[PDB]
Amino acid sequence: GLPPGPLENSSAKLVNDEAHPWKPLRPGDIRGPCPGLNTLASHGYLPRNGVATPAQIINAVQEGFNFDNQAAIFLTYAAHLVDGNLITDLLSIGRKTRLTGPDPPPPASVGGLNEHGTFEGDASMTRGDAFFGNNHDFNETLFEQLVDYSNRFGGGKYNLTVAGELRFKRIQDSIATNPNFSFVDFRFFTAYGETTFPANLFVDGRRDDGQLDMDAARSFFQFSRMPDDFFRAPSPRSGTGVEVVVQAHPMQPGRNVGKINSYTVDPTSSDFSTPCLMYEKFVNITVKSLYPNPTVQLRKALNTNLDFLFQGVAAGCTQVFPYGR
Ligand code: HEM
Ligand SMILES: *[C@@H]1O[C@H](CO)[C@@H](O)[C@H](O)[C@H]1NC(C)=O
Ligand SMILES: *[C@@H]1O[C@H](CO)[C@@H](O)[C@H](O)[C@H]1NC(C)=O
Ligand SMILES: *[C@@H]1O[C@H](CO)[C@@H](O)[C@H](O)[C@H]1NC(C)=O
Ligand SMILES: *[C@@H]1O[C@H](CO)[C@@H](O)[C@H](O)[C@H]1NC(C)=O
Ligand SMILES: CCCCCCCCCCCC(=O)O
Ligand SMILES: [Cl-]
Ligand SMILES: [Mg+2]
Repeated sequence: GLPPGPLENSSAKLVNDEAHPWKPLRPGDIRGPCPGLNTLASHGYLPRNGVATPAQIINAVQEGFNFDNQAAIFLTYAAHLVDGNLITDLLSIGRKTRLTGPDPPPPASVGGLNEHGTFEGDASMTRGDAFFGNNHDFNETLFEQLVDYSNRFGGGKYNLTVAGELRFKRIQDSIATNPNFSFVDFRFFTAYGETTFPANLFVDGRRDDGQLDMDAARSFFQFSRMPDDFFRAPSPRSGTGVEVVVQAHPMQPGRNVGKINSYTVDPTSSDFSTPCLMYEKFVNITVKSLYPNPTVQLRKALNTNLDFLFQGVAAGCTQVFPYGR
């Protein structure tokens, strides 16, 4: 189905309402590394089992949180291309599931958002690095570090100053302890934007002050649960203020090279100076690696989802076509 268009009405409104109550997980219900999608599934903005179409995810992030249309399109189709089933049009917001339908041939994993190295990656704020054995569950120690950073840099609240310090701390902990730490291309970009999302989207829209309290923070990050009477943001947004996060501790894209404390800059990586390159490498290297010589139906589905992806790409970039036209 087509990418949904922006909200007709983007006002702050109650999204924790009678039609979208929080429910606990049933057996089979999938939650993953994204507290946003997790919250939308747990309020029934997405199917509660955590398996959804791209169109469902786009409508959910807009309606539930006032995520802006362009960000919603780019992030949803990028995740779907690398983690979703392109024939069934279904994506797991967590673990690999037979509910996404019959798999394509390898090396495509259709591993859901839990799949490491595709969308999900290292130096997450409240989830551990995949090397430490779990890239998706809420982590109490990490969240207590977010609370500590909120006390030290945010006067008890999560804000872009806290994002700046914590983003860097998580990178330096991954450099120190994960010999397989990877911080290049797609992850380098998403890792910065994600640290703004709590300040931009988890703050009650009647305040919209970019100061997230630790009760609300815990309710989203741990329980996938809106605060009682939660109002979504009063206007569409996603990553606004990411510039403050980068400016706090500017980092070059790089990786550990099989050892802790071996962070090596990758000159082949995109950075914030080459945003078009990040899109080109994502489509030409990542997507094409998972589907090197696709069958005619898969090729059609790929081309359709790549067109959709390109709608989410900022103007100034040229569309790349790994399967032709
Ligand atoms: C647009 C569709 C979305 C997709 C496909 C998506 C996907 C993801 C994925 C796969 C991650 C895990 C990356 C990682 O940390 O390793 C992530 C992280 C995150 N997402 Fe989403 N997301 C979406 C929208 C949103 C929205 C609307 C919000 C907030 C309302 C949000 C908030 C977050 C936050 C805070 C994290 C970081 C969690 C952490 O580091 O502990 N995302 N997202
Ligand atoms: C838009 O939504 C707001 C909040 O729910 C509501 O009060 C208002 O009547 C709506 N206005 C339009 C233009 O539909
Ligand atoms: C959570 O994170 C900490 C440190 O980052 C780690 O030591 C721990 O093994 C993780 N998992 C649990 C179950 O706390
Ligand atoms: C975060 O909170 C601290 C303490 O209240 C404040 O000094 C800082 O200006 C805030 N930053 C932002 C971006 O709101
Ligand atoms: C991707 O492939 C296209 C040709 O299909 C090429 O124009 C483009 O420069 C490549 N982008 C990079 C280097 O990833
Ligand atoms: C999922 C993380 C991405 C969220 C926001 C990314 C920031 C927008 C892209 C670059 C911004 C800029 O260079 O002006
Ligand atoms: Cl929008
Ligand atoms: Mg991660």
